[PDB]
Amino acid sequence: AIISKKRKLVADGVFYAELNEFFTRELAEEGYSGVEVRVTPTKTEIIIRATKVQDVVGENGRRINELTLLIEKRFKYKRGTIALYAERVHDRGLSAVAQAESMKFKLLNGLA
Amino acid sequence: ENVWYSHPRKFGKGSRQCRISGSHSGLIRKYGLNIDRQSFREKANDIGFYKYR
Amino acid sequence: PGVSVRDVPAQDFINNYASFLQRQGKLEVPGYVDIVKTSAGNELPPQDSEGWFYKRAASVARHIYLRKQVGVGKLNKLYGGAKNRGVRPHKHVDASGSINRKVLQSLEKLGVVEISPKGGRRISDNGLRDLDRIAAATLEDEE
Amino acid sequence: MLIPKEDRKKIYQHLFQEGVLVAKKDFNQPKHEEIDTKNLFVIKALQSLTSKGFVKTQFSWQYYYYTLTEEGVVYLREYLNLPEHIFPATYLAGQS
Amino acid sequence: QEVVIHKIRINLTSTKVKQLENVSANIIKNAETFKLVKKGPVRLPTKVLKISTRKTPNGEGSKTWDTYEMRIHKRYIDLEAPAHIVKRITQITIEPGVDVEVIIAA
Amino acid sequence: AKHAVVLDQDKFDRIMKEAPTYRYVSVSVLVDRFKLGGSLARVALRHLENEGIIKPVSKHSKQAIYTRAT
Amino acid sequence: RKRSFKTYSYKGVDLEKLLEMPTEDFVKLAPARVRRKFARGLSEKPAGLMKKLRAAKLSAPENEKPAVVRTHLRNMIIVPEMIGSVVGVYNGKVFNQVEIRPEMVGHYLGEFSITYTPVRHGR
Amino acid sequence: SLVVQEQGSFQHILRLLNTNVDGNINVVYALTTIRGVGRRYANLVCKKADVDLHKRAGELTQEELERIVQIMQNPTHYKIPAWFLNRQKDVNDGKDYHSLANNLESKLRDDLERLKKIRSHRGIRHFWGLRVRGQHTKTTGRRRA
RNA sequence: GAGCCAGCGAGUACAACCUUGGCCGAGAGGUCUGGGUAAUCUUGUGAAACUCCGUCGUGCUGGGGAUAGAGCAUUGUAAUUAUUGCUCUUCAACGAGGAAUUCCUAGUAAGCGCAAGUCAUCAGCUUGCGUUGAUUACGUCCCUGCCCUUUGUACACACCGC
Ligand SMILES: [Mg+2]
Ligand SMILES: [Mg+2]
Ligand SMILES: [Mg+2]
Ligand SMILES: [Mg+2]
Repeated sequence: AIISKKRKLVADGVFYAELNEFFTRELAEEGYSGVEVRVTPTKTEIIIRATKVQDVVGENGRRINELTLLIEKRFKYKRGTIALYAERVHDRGLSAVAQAESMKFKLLNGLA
Repeated sequence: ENVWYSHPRKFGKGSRQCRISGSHSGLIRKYGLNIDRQSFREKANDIGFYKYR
Repeated sequence: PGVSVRDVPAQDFINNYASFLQRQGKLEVPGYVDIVKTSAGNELPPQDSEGWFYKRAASVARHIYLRKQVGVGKLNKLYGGAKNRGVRPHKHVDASGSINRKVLQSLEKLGVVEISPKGGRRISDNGLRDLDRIAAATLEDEE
Repeated sequence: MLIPKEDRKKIYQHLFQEGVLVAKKDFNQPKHEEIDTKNLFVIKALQSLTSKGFVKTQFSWQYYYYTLTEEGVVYLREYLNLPEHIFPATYLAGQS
Repeated sequence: QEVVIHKIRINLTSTKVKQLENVSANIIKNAETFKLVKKGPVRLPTKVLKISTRKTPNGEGSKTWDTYEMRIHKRYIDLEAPAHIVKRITQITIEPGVDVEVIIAA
Repeated sequence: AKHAVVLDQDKFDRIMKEAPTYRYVSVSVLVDRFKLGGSLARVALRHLENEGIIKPVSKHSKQAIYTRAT
Repeated sequence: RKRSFKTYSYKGVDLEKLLEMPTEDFVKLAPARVRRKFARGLSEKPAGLMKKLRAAKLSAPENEKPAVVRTHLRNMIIVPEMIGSVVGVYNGKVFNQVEIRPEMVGHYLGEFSITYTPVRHGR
Repeated sequence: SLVVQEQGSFQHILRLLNTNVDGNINVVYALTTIRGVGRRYANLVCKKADVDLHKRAGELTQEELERIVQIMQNPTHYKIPAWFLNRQKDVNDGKDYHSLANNLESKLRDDLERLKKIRSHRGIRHFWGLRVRGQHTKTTGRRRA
C-alpha cells in the first residue's frame, strides 16, 4: 500500500482486467458476461453478471466462496474484505459478450 | 536440485517479464503496467486507457 | 528619487563590479586560474585569462541578489551550454561545479553572500551595500 | 516429481486447509508463499493430481489456480487420515 | 465537550469526472448540513497518463501509432472541523469509482 | 596566404593618410583596400576613434560602422 | 653489458619486482578498469585457474614450458604470478594457446585470442 | 590593441623543436602547427610564458621561446597538474611524461611497437591496418589506409 | 564572456526512482545530507538556438571535426570487438555537391533545444513538447498517381492476362 495515486489507479485497473479475464476463462459454463468492482473501506464488492446465476452460486455458497478464496490468494487480501455477488443480467440480448459466449457454446455443441 | 541453474537475472530484458504472456518484447513498464504492448492494446480500454487525441 | 540595482544595464554593472574587485585585490584566488576550462564544453579556456574570475564572481553575486536562495548545481546549470559533442548533436551539460563552489566561498569570505535556511545562499548587508554603490557609480558614468 | 515426501505431505495438508490453491507459473523460485517448499514442486504435485482427476486447473496470467472435486477431496482425506466433518471450503466455518 | 479540530483534508481522486463532481457536491451539501468552516472543492491539474504504442504487433506496413491516455482528476476539500464529524462524513457519502481518502493531520 | 598581414611604419603612415575621407570605415572596407588584415584593421579603426577624426555610427561586434568627422 | 636491452614492464622500474609483488600491489600499480575489477567481488575468477597454473609451474620439466591451462575466463587480467605459463583462451571453437610474457602484463586474456577469422578478398 | 609600429619584419618562419613555427599568426597557433601540441595545451603554455594571446608573436623574443621549450620538455618541474598530458603512467613503477614535437612522434612510434609486441587485440588491429576502437565498417569509411 | 526566457512530461519503501542544498574534484564524477508516492520536492527542469561587448578576420584558417594515442571517471558479474562521460594530444575528408529525387501552404517550412519511450549502462532513433520563425501559391491539369464517364476487348487466376 501507499503509492503514487495514478500508479495505484493503474494497478487497480490491471487487477480488474485480470479478474475479468479469469471470469471469462472459468465461468464459461456459467455464461459470464462482466464484473463490477466497488472498493469501499473494509469490504470490497465484486458483483458478477452471468446468465446461469444459480450455477455460479453453486449450492448456497460454494463455487463463489472458492473464487473469493482464489482472489484472496492472488492479491494478498484477508477473509471478509472481499465480497462476491452473482447477479442476473437485465436483458441478455442487449449484452454482446453474453451473446458471443452463447454462439461459441452453440458452435462447440455442433449446430448449423 | 542441481546447484548451478541460475545466472544473476536481477535486471535487464530477462528479469522483466510481462503479466500476461511472460514475454521480453515490447514491454510497457511505464506506470507499473508490465505488459507487452500488444496485450495492453488488446485490454487498454478495460485498464482505463482510452483513445481521445 | 531612489537609486536601485536594476536600473543599470546588466553587463555594464558586472564590468563595474569586476573593476571594483580588481581595485580591492581581496576576493582571493582559487588556485586553478588558467589551468581550468570553466565548463565541461568549451574547447578553449577563458580568453581574458587573468581576471575573468572576478567578473564571474560578480555575476554570481548579481544572480544571488536577483533570486531568493541559490546553490551550486543551479549555478552550474545556468552557466553551462552546448558541447560541440562531435558529429553527434548537442546536449546541455552543466558548467564547472568546483569553480562555482570556490567562487561562492570567496563571496562568503568577502561578505557578499550569506548562508540561508532551507537550502543554498542569499545576500549579506555589506554585499548589498557594495552592489548599490556599484549601481550608483554605473548610473553616474551613464550620466 | 522427485519430491522429499514430507514436503508433498505438507503441501497436501495446506491444500486441504484451503479448499483451494494458487501458484505462480514461476519455476526457479526457491520457496512458495505460505508453504515452506519449492513452488515448482507444488506445481508438479498439482499437475499429478489433475492427471488422476481430483483437481481442476487454470493457467491464467502466470498464476495457476486449483480447486478440489468431491473425489479429489476424498482422496486427500484418505492420504491424510481425517475422517468426516472437516475444513476445506465446501461449506462455511460458521457465519461469514 | 471535545470540539478538538484536527484540520482535515479530504482527497477525491478519480477517472470518471461527472461522478467525482457529484460526489464533491454531495460532500459540500453534507458540510452545509453540519455547518462547518471549510475551504471549497479545490480542483488540481488533471494529470494525463499517455501511452504511445505502434498500432502494429509485427512492425510491418506503415508506421502508425495510437496514443492511449488516462485522465486523472484530483480534488481537495479542506475541513476546519472535528474528528467525530470527519468520521461521520466518511461513513456517509461513498460512491463507486471515486477514490475517497482522508489525510486527517492538517 | 594572400598577404596584406605584414606590419610596418610606412604602412601605418599610409593608413593614417588618412582617416579623413571615405563615407564609412568598416573593417571590411579596410580589407581589402589591401590593408592590414582583419584584427589589424580593427585596431587601426579603434585608434582612429581616440581623438576625433572618425566618429561612430554602429558599435556592434564585427559590424563596426564609422564615418569621418565632424 | 649490464641492462638487457630495456625493461619489459608496466609504469617505471624492472622485472625482479614484478614476479614477486602479488595482486594488490599490481592493482595499485595498474589502470583504472583493473582497479575497479579488483574492487568488485572476486569469487571463482582467481581461484581454480590460478591453482592450476601454480601446479603446472611446480610440475614442469624445467626450462621447457609448463602444462597448458585452458581458460573460459577470458575476462581475467594478466597478473604477474603466471608470466611464462601457457593459457588456452576459449573462442567457442578451440582453446587458443596464448603464451604469457613480461610485456602481456595487465591486459585481458580474451584480447590475445580473436574469436572470428579475419577478412580476406581485399585487405 | 596596438598596431605594430617600428621597422618590424623580425623573421618570417622560425624553427623550433625540429619543426616549423609559422611567422605572424599567434603563439598558440604555432604550437598547434608543431606535430604534437594542441590548442588547450598551447594556451596553457602561453599563459605560463606570460605573453599576450592578442599578439601575432612571430616577432617573439628568444628568452620567451626558450622558456616555452623548457615548459614543453618538463611537466613535473613547472606547475602542470600532470594529468593534463599526452602520455601518463608508463614503463614499470614510475612517472608521467610527454613530448611535443619529433620527440612526440618518436614516443608514439615506440608505443605502437610495444603494442605490436604485446599482440593485444588493439595491437592486432593496428597491424592489420583496420579499426582499433570497434567502429562498424559494414557501411562507413570505404577506402582506408 | 555576459544577458538570460519555455512547454510536454516523468520520478522510489521493498526498494533503491528523480534527486535539490553543503564539501572534495579542471573534469566527468564523488561524497555526506535532504525534499518528493508528487500544481507542494527535483523544477521557474533559469533548455538551447537567440541577445550584448570583445578576440580571428574571407588561408582546408581560430571553419570542420573525423580517425588516432594515452590517462581519469562511471554502469554492471563482465567494457578488449574504444558501452557511455571527461582530460590532453591528432588534426582527415569537405569552399554548398552531377544524373536524379524528397518534404512542404502558417505559428506551418526550416532552425533550435527539451521530453519521455527503450533504459543497469549507452541518442545521431522515436513519440510528444515548446522556443525562433520565413520565402512562394492560394492556380492548373504539363508530369506523377488516383478517380469517374464514354468508348474498344478473343481478358474474368482479369496485362505478371490471353
Ligand atoms: Mg557547432
Ligand atoms: Mg512545479
Ligand atoms: Mg585546423
Ligand atoms: Mg533508437
